[PDB]
Amino acid sequence: ARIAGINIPDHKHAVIALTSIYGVGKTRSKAILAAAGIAEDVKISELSEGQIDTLRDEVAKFVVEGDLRREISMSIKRLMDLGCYRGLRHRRGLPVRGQRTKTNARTRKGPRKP
Amino acid sequence: PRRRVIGQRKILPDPKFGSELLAKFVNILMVDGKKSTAESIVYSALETLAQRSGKSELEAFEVALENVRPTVEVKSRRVGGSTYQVPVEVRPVRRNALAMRWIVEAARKRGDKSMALRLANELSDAAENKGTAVKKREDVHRMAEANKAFA
Amino acid sequence: GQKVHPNGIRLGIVKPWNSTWFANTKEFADNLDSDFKVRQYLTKELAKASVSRIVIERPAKSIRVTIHTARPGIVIGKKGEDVEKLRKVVADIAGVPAQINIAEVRKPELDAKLVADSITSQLERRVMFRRAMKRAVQNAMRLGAKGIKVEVSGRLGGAEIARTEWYREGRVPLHTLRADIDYNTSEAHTTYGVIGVKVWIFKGEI
Amino acid sequence: RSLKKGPFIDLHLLKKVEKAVESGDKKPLRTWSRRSTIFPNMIGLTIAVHNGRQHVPVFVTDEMVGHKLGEFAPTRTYR
Amino acid sequence: QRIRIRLKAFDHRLIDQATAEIVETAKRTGAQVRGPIPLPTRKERFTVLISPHVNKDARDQYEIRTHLRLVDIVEPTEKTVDALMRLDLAAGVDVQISL
Amino acid sequence: NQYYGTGRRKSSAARVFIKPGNGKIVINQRSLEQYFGRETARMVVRQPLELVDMVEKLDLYITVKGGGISGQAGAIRHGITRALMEYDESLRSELRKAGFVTRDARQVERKKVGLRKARRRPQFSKR
Amino acid sequence: AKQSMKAREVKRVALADKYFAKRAELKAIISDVNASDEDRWNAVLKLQTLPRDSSPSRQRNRCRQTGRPHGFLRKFGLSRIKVREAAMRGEIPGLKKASW
RNA sequence: CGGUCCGGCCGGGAACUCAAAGGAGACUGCCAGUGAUAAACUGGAGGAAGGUGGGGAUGACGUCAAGUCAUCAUGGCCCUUACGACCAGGGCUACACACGUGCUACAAUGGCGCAUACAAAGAGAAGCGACCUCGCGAGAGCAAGCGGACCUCAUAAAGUGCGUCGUAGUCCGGAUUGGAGUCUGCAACUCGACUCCAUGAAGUCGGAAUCGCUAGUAAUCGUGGAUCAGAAUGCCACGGUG
Ligand SMILES: [Mg+2]
Ligand SMILES: [Mg+2]
Ligand SMILES: [Mg+2]
Ligand SMILES: [Mg+2]
Ligand SMILES: [Mg+2]
Ligand SMILES: [Mg+2]
Ligand SMILES: [Mg+2]
Ligand SMILES: [Mg+2]
Repeated sequence: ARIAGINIPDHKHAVIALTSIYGVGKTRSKAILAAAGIAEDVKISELSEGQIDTLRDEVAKFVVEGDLRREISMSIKRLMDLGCYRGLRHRRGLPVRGQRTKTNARTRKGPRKP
Repeated sequence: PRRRVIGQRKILPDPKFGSELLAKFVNILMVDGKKSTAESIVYSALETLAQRSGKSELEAFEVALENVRPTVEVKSRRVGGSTYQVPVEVRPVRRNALAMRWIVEAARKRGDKSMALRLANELSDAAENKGTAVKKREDVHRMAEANKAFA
Repeated sequence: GQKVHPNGIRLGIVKPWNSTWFANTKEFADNLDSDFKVRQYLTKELAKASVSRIVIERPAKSIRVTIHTARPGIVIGKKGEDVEKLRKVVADIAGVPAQINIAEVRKPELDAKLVADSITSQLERRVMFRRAMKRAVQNAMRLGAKGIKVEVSGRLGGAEIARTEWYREGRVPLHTLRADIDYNTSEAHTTYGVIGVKVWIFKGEI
Repeated sequence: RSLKKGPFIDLHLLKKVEKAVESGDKKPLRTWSRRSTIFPNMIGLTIAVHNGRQHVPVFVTDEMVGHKLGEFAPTRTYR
Repeated sequence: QRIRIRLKAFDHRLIDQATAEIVETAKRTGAQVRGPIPLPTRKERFTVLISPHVNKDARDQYEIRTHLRLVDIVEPTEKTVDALMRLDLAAGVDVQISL
Repeated sequence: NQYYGTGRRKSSAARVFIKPGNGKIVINQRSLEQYFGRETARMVVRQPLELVDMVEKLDLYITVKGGGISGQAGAIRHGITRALMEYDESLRSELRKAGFVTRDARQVERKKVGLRKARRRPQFSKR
Repeated sequence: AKQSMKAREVKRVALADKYFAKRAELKAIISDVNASDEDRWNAVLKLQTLPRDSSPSRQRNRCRQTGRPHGFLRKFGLSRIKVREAAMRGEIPGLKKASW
């Protein structure tokens, strides 16, 4: 197989197979198989090219992979050039959503160094 | 247990075969007080063990048990600043209790797909005496035969 | 260590409440503030009147204050002269109609709050604490107390280092719930600070 | 962030946005209101927003619409 | 029809002493008397910190017991209704009358 | 008239009615197997019917309220044995030995202030 | 608490009834009825002109004697310290030391 | 038992569960052994309970000039057109790090989906708010009952039955961030909770060292409450399995 953004889906069940794209989680994957009329409990084996392109046409509606990644990064840059709080924190590699930094903030800061 | 000389709690026998030794065995595997999912795994491992070793489910447990049942163990006692391992003869009740304990501990350390598989393959290894549990009875014996002078 | 309040622990066992009324969550708080407000007024006014206890019951939309006093003649006055002036403002503080009843304190040398207020008043008169304590214990014992314990705390006699001195005579079984342990506090506001009086009077078992 | 049912603004601030449109752009608009959402009728003005001690003059832009005036005024000095 | 009297009191020995006064007066002035029915007591518990500052484990646990009694009188006789209305009950007992 | 026995264990309380003939079990308008999803809990109600014989000798109408699986089951177990002595009163001696006559007074311990659970104390720090 | 802090609560009650009980409550439900007025209302705007202390959520439950803004119990309207003080003197009806 | 819309639902029944007031019972009392014929201990009978039956409340004289002048009270000292008082905005939520207490994990004794059995104890009129309708949802509109063994919060989860994944940084695990929203509240930017969609960090069981618990205990699984406009992984409390 090969769908929307260069990626080659594994020989795992249809729903978990599609989640491999950057822009489709558990919900879009349950709806894309519902809008194309394909089962969720079936592997890539038996799924012919006529069934693959109809799922490619279904996912093309919502911005996925590289087209989505630049949009995510654009909003981040927009905030940064505006001079906002939300921006000044993406620029300082610190948690934006208001979390505590006095301790436990290792995901945004990265690993510690004395 | 400084002044208080208490006895031991007499537990209810097994719901299937009526074995007190198995009733102890289920409780030893039992985690988070989930006795249901505990006896489920003990029976599923007994079903896959007796079949793959020639029936006799009560005897298929007993065979693997004699190879893990120890005779002597060490008691860490401080006398003059130094710690001395003294060899002491184990009691029949503790003999069984210790055996059953290592069987479970070794099965948990295994890399199989399920606990019904982990328990069965460890009971198989102990019946032929070539698992992690028989080695845990061996390390206890090398320690006891070494410190034999302080008996 | 720390001791449990002798009255609080005996509430329901051998000791009664000072507020017997019933109310739902809606007006329980408002009643308690009204109760504290009325008791505050009465202790202030009847200061030299020897009040020992003040019971508040609320029959329907009314208040019934039972003033326990060893000097009822001064509380009542010249034919209800002093009762009427008190009742009039108890009704103003409470908001509902008022009815004041006076209970007589026969033997005041056997009342905790009274013995305590006496010692407190004596210290404020610059009398020696050891004399006040001994007089309190002696009077109580000869009048029929099975036991008595009196404790005075802090800067005793204007001292720089605070002490907690206590005198005791008889039996004082603080652990027997069955025992009639009358206990009360009083504070002597002196020239050199606060002196806390604590009195325990054992009256007998059951 | 908030309920869709009408975005929020201060009346002492909204009256100052109007007084600057008709009479022409003046010096920095001294305002304390940090809680107000920016409207399109503000773009091009100099609103001096408080931080705690001083008034941060921020020139209004079209991308600033929808966000609060308190995002462009730093509160905690960290050096 | 039927007169429903709901008794609420913080003291238990007070509620059934005032319940006996309702029951006896009603059956003496000839009326059909159902109960005294002992309804479940509501136990409002309170936990407070005993120390003025710090000492989180140092606590006092209190309870307010709200005792309940139900007395159902079937016959609303004029000899009964009037006798019960001119009954002097304890001030610490709440009496709810349901028609 | 029916034979009654009251049995309870933990927060579960059970009422047991004994009538001779057949070997039926009706627990809260349901079958013995329909109610309990555990065979261990099924064998404990079968326990009083081993020392004292019954295959299809006597029926039982049973209702149990409160608690859980083994609790409900344990309560019934006490009820049957109490209803069995109501019928004979000579079956006492055989029922004592088995240990079903005794009400299991083992109730869950209340949570205590300071502590995390009934006995579990929080983790101690020296420094 | 401070005398000024106690007075600040008096003002917060005095205004809580005057406005946000009989007047601000009307313009709040209006600022929720979708059926009538969708843009030209000024209800949300004129809510700001009303004094701030008039809000019910701007008041802090305080001990009715001391003024303590913490450890409050609604049932008695007092902080945990003064509750215990009155409780022990039997000044709180039906309240005694529990054990179960 | 009489009648069935098969729902204690309606006449009825006061038996039983249960509710809550009074009372009985357990005292080494009996028997046997050990023991200075004593105290006591061990074992057994009877008994629902046996050796203070289980749990709580109850904390002696005192020790640490231990903790609290910021609950309150108060000697002394200090400010008194200011150390007082009003208001807006900000901060207590900062973040190179170190320590303490927790939560969730690292998975197949497990994740997910569907079906389904069984609690206890609580809270409620400026309140709990059903049923019905709209929305994927958080919710919203409409609108009963209930100051409550009646009504509501409210479907207990573990468990069990069936199917799936098949030892993989994974259908484990859920952090962080983007977009869009909901509710409360004058007002959620700093700094709320929750929802939807998307993102899928670290971590495959933790070094030296160290903590709790002796039975309905530990371990685990839900439930409720106080505070509270809103804001629990904390605290207080409840039963299930064990
Ligand atoms: Mg993804
Ligand atoms: Mg003051
Ligand atoms: Mg508040
Ligand atoms: Mg009783
Ligand atoms: Mg004692
Ligand atoms: Mg000091
Ligand atoms: Mg997941
Ligand atoms: Mg112990």
